Amino acid sequence: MADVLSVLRQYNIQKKEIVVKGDEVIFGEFSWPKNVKTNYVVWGTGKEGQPREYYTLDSILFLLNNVHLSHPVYVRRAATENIPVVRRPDRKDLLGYLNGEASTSASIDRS
Repeated sequence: MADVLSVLRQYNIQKKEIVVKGDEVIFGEFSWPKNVKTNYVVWGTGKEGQPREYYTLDSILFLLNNVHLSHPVYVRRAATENIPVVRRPDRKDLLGYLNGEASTSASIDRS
């Protein structure tokens, strides 16, 4: 298996069933907690030697499952659910990666 975000991308591209049970997100045999950190850097972080920060799986999955909402409505929904938001400058790039428009991102740190 690759990293969790790459697995999420694979499942999304194939439209394979993803199971959310409690705080687990399940991809076939594999499971991660909702709060696992992905390798996608949050816009605005990692400047001037300061730490990079990363979106959680929950944050990314919540965006993916709510792509039909306008970004402003999505921001409000995310607040209601207490799930951190994907920042607007990351939205198009992250969704394009998840949908297989791209196979990497300048925001993904992956050795």
